[PDB]
Amino acid sequence: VVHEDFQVTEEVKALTAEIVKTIRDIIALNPLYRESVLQMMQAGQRVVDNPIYLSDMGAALT
Amino acid sequence: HLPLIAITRNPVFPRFIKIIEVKNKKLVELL
Repeated sequence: VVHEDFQVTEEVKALTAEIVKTIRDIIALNPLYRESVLQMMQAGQRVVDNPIYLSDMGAALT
Repeated sequence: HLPLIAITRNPVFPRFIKIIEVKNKKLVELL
């Protein structure tokens, strides 16, 4: 399980904002599931230990 | 003379309304 990443985790997390905004747009314009889960796991809460899992979950909705 | 609240990653900007939801229940005793 390879998880290589760059030391400067300053601007790499910026794309996460765009990804979550895209997910929000999809769910709002294309409601497939309940929106409570998105509220449960909020990026600002910092409880996202593995961003890869969150990205997979977001893509899993695709 | 009160204990410190658990922010739990809930920034509160000046003159801005915010919602804080801490998973803990002990704070309910303080409330």
